Amino acid sequence: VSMIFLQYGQIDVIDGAFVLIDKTGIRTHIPVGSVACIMLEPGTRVSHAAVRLAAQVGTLLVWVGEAGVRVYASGQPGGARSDKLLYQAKLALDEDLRLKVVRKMFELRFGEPAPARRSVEQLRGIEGSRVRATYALLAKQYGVTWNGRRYDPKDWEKGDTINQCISAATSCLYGVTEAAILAAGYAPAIGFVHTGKPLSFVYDIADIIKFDTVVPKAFEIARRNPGEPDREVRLACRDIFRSSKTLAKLIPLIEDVLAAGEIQPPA
Amino acid sequence: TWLPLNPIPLKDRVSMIFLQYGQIDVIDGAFVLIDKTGIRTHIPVGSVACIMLEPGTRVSHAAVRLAAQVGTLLVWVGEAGVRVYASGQPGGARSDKLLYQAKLALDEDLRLKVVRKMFELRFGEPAPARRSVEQLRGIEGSRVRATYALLAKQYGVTWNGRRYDPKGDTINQCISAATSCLYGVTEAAILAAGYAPAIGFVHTGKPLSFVYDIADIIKFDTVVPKAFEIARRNPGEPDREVRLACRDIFRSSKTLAKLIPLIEDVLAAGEIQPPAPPEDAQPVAIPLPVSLGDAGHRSS
Amino acid sequence: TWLPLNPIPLKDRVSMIFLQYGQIDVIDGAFVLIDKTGIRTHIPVGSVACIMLEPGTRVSHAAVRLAAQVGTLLVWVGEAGVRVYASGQPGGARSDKLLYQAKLALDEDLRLKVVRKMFELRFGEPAPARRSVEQLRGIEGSRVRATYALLAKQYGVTWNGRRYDPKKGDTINQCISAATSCLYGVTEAAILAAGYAPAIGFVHTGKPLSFVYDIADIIKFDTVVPKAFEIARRNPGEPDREVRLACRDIFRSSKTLAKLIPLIEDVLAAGEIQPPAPPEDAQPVAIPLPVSLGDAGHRSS
Amino acid sequence: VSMIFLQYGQIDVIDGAFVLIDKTGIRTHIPVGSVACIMLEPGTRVSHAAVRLAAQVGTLLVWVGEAGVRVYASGQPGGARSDKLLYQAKLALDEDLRLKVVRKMFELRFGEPAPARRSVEQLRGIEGSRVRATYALLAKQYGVTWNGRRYDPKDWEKGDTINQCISAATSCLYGVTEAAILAAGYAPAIGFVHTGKPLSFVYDIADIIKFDTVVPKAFEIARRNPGEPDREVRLACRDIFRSSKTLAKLIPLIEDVLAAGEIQPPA
Amino acid sequence: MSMLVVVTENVPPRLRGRLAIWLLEVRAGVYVGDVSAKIREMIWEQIAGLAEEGNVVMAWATNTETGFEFQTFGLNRRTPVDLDGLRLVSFLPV
Amino acid sequence: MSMLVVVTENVPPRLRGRLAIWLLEVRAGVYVGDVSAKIREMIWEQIAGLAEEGNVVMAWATNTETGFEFQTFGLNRRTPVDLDGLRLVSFLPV
DNA sequence: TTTTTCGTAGCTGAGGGCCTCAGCTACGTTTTCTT
DNA sequence: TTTTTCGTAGCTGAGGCCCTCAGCTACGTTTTCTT
Ligand SMILES: [Mg+2]
Ligand SMILES: [Mg+2]
Repeated sequence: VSMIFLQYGQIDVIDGAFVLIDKTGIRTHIPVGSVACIMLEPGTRVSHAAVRLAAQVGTLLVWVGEAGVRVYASGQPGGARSDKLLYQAKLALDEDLRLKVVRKMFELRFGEPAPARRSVEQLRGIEGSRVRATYALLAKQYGVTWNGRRYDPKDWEKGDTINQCISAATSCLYGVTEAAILAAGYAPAIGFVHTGKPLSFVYDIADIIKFDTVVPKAFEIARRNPGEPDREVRLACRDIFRSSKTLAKLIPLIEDVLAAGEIQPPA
Repeated sequence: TWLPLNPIPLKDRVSMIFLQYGQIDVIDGAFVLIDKTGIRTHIPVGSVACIMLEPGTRVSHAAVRLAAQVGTLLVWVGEAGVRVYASGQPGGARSDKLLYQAKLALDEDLRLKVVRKMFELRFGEPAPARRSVEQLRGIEGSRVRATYALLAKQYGVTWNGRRYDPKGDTINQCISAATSCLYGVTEAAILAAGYAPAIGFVHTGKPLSFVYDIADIIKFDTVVPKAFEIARRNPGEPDREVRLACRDIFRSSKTLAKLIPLIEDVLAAGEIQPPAPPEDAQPVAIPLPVSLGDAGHRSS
Repeated sequence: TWLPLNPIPLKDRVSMIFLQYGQIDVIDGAFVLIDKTGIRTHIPVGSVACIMLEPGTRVSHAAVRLAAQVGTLLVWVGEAGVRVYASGQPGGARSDKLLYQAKLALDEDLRLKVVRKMFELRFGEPAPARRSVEQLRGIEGSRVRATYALLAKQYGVTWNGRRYDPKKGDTINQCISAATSCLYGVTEAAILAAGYAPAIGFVHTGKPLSFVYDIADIIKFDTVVPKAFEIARRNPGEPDREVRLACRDIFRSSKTLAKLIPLIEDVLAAGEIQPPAPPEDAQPVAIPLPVSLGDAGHRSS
Repeated sequence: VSMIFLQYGQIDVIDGAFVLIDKTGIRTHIPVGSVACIMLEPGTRVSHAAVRLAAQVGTLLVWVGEAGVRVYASGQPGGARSDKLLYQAKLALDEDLRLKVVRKMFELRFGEPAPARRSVEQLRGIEGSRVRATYALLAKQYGVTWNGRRYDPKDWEKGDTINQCISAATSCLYGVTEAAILAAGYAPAIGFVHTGKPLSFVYDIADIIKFDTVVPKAFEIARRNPGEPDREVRLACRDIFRSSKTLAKLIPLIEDVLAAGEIQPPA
Repeated sequence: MSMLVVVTENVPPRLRGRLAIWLLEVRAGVYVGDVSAKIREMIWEQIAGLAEEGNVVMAWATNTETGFEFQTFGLNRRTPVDLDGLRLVSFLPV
Repeated sequence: MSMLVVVTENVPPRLRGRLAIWLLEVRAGVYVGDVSAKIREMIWEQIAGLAEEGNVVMAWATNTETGFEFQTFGLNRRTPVDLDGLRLVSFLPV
């Protein structure tokens, strides 16, 4: 799923090709055939012609924050492909298919196989234990005073520095994960572990890779103890997303998770 | 220092506005159309269900973001007024709604119940007993040609069929533009109710399948007669007057008010309840904020 | 540089406003209430049918002039809210209206037809055949005491008759007095706006507000007195304010201002006679009356 | 019959008496018993107590211009006495009573009896003649260029100077005549010669005395040719009204005119 | 009868008071009331006749698309603009 | 749905634009629209939350006596005053 | 190959439009009705 | 006895509020979902 991030300039059409234009002239040539998805970062302006071309070749436009740390708008709202959405939905609706998917997700979380066949609620218990344990481990590795995960969903300024950092990091992660889910052509609202939230599926997928990179960075920045912690975490997450191709590697993971249903994928 | 921005119900909104000739920016958190000379024109984006961007417009990142946050659909149209592209919130805000729609669409018998209801609402009577979806679609083809002929003679407009080249005659241009407006507000409504435009019952496998279904239910009740009226009036520039006519017909027949209930009723004919969360599922950690807008739009 | 000021229809107006504690002046052609500390309060005088001046108000010449020009009746009231004095345009603007009223009032048989109509409108049925005006007045006395008793029992208020002191009585009588005062206010306003003389009545006669008494008595028990009883049972410290609010609400709900001029016109119409045409020997109108947006009785331009 | 003009001050009550008060203290004591009518000229302010007293003793308040050259508002609107209004109305309604009244008006206007019983339309003709003759006579006595009575009821400024003067003078006259009619307790709208106007009766009475004083001064001032003619005419009329008791002698005339009906007056 | 709003700018005191005859002034030059059609037109002729060098905008409630309509008198940087029948406000550059 | 008028003074650009989301600005600080009760309450909490040092008055059409009602936020020389249930405007001295 | 480029919010001081008032002067008046 | 006294409109200059913008800096952000 080829994609490009565009920033600081106007997206226009020249000779049937996508073009990014500055005061300095043509900044970036994009052949129409080479991109399935265009991510528009802040400071972009879309010409009508660009949109018309994108429609003609069926290219997804996604208005995002930097590096995709935020998703704000999407072309083709609700998804453009029936078969993808129906694949996801069929997986979510059938008890055994759903169970296969959930077990795969948990296995990806645990490394390799969750226990043979004891229930899901019970797996959620294990995962809770492991998550708290991981918080403690990172807390000791980076040397940060840790009194548990605590935050007020209504007042951002009450928890300690490390909790602000964690929250901001996970926020950015939810950004790129939503981006990837949209690029794959699925609905963020339809999840398997999480349900009943606009980004349940995002939470499902994000929790799989949450602790490899960005939460550790939350801890690192937490110990560095800067003037503006949350902002440093956001920028750091942006940098990590750009350097380590997070969005690019998120999509195979998603497709794998769903593939575990042992039902065949579309085109 | 800051207060969240949320969508308002679709019924409370003006149907649509067409914007052309200018760059669309954000100033002090407001949607603004600026032309070559510097003339600003503020557009109450939250009070509008659908914004139509004509050729020669250039939309800033901030503007698109803003339009999504208040749940206003942006629709890029070419001229002859045809819908080209659309932008809005990434998707439905409620899992159960989408799973409801998908479950209805995937099961043939349920699908059939929904289609039968669509037929009843569209034509004014029950579809004949024992018919598949393709046979119902056949019946719909017949009746549709009958309706085109009838309108063609009532308004007295020469009718040689539905024809267009990606140009057509005046009645076809008018039909194309009017239908475009209808697809605009209908897509808006479908997204606001929290459903996917791509998952349809009569039309399928197309990016706007459900839009086609729902729109076809009220199309000849609403926008096409007005297209014929204007066609007979024979204007230089059909599209603007088609816009005015469509706005008037939408307000008079209270279309925006009835679109979400219409959708909900259509789906309700499946005789099934939107699926409850699995008991094995992880409970919602942070409760959804109560919203003044429609169920499908995101809030806070 | 200058444009005339004219009255607007009574139906389009707020019924009444009570003003107290201050001097009433004109500033830039607007009606204004100023208190001891300098606080100004503009009163949309044209948008009001009746302005009530309580004790402690002092009205400038310009203010009275202005109130007359927009056809707003000024009504000076004492405490317990009783009407004391009134000011407005010098009189009806139409000769034929006044002559119509007078011709109706002077002829016994026409007068009797008008009174009979009043009776029908007031009680909900035809008066008995062949009754004189004083006999109808007797019937009305009886029915009125019956109505006071009925309201007294519905609202559960002790009723020992209609009694008042000239500077008192029980709460219910104070309330009745204030409410009735409001009704007489808007009714005098209506009578003047329709173009008739408040002094020329049919049931009540020889009194400065005879016609006001007639018309008001037609709807009094339909409107202001029940509300007087309601407030009476509520037992407030100072009834008059609560009575004002209650009367405004009842006037608004039962569309009193909208129905007062038609009521009057209908009452008089029962005489089955047309307003007299100008004599053919009369001098023709040299300068045509300006078309008005207001009611027929008020002067224009 | 008695009346007083009050100006420049506040009307209050002291010791049960009407009082006119300025900065210098009590300016005018008015015993309550001595006035039937109070004329409030510009610059007056009425205390509530004054109004209350006026109601108690049944005194008519009339808001007027200076010397009564304008009438603006009246207490007791519509008239306070039934018998007066009914007297006037009965006179106006009965063909022959009206006829006697009109005939008296014309005789007072011509100065001694109108012809045997020439009809009313014929009298209107004869007097039209007399009025034109009077305009001409005054025009030669005061030596003013006269091209007839001409004016535009919609544009005050297109007539000649003398027509403006005549109009302003008659305007003031209509003022005091209305004042007198109100003081007598009658309706200005119900006239005998003139009908269908708010001030028909005012025109009836005013036309009787119009030419004795104020129209000649309109001509005098016209010949003086001042910067502001209409204003000089208004002021001159004010002075004439104040000095010559015009309002006071207007009332017996009115009562006489009506008395000509040979029907009995009230109290 | 429907809701009426009159907004005046740089208008003579004569018109300010004249509007105060029928309408309630809630801020400087901002008047609110409730009037019938005919009275609204008379008020408009008052404005057109007395505004002089000033400029005024008047908006009133209707049962039309947007729920209200508005019209102006005199020059202002903010001037009405037509978009396929929807009347909005254009803000002109200096 | 009923007609709405919002008049702001010395209010931050944040609130100016925020109001411009739903209402039409016909003069500086003067916004006109047509909204339901609930939306009106929401706009009011936006005003109460964003007006800061400024002051705002909001009037809307009703089925009451005068045809409309109004309420304020912050201090202004023109302030509402009650006369037996009729709400008028008092103009305070300097 | 060393390519900082676009759109928008916050801040502050300059310019200016217009509301508000104190202080002074002039005024009692926006008419005509037998043209 | 020589008692110019009151209420309101027009005018102008002073004071002050606040809208509007140019010009500068800083920014890509209003988050948390196995607490
Ligand atoms: Mg079809
Ligand atoms: Mg009685």
